[PDB]
Amino acid sequence: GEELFTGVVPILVELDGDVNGHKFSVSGEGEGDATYGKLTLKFICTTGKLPVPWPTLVTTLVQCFSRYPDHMKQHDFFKSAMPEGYVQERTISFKDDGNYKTRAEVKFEGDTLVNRIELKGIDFKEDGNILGHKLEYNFNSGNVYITADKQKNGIKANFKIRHNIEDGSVQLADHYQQNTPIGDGPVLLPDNHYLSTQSALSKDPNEKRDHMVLLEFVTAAGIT
Ligand SMILES: [Cu+2]
Ligand SMILES: [Mg+2]
Repeated sequence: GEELFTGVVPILVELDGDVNGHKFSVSGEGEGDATYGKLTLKFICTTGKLPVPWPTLVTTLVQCFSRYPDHMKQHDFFKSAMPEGYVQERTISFKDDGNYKTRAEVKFEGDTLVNRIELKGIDFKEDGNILGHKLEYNFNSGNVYITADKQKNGIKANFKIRHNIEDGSVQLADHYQQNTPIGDGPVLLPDNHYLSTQSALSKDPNEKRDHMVLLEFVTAAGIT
C-alpha cells in the first residue's frame, strides 16, 4: 500500500486502442512521486500517427500517485490496493460524438508501477472534433469526485473534462469510472472526496515520433 509510494517510483504505461476501426498502441515511461502528487511521463504512439488527439487520452494514460494529505490517508483506495493492484474501467462520452470504453490493470511489476490499458472507441463522427483533430494541445484543471462502492469493494468516480476546440469552443468528455481491487487483501473504502489536478502538455523537440510529454500534479481534497 502507501509504503510503496514514499519515494520516486518508475512508471510504465501500455495502451492498445481501436477507435472506429483505427487501431493504435501507445507506450509511456516515466516516474511518480506521490509525496508531491507528481507525475512526469512521455508517451509515444508506437504504431505511427495517433488517430485521436493526445489530450483525449490523458485521463486514460495512475491515481495511486495522488498526494493524499495525512489527515485523509484513510481514504486512499488506490495505494491500499497495491501491490496486487486494481482494475480501472471508464466510459468517456464525448458530447455530440462517440465514446471510449477503457479497461486498465494497474499493479506493480517488480519495483515498476504498470498501467496496462485496452481502449475501444465507437460511434465517432469522421470529421468531428476527435477524429478530425480539432482539439488544442493542452489540458485543463478539474476535479475527480470519488465515492465508495461498497458493493464491489471499490470506488466510483465521475467528472467532466472540457477539451478546448481550436475555434474557441469546448468539447465535453463526461467520465464515468469504476475501480476494483485485483487482490484479496483488504482495501480502504473512502468517504466522498475529490482529486484536483494540474496538467502541462509539451513536446520533445528531439522526438520525431508522434508523442506527448505530460506533467501532472494531483492532490486529494474535500475533507478538512
Ligand atoms: Cu492524468
Ligand atoms: Mg482557444
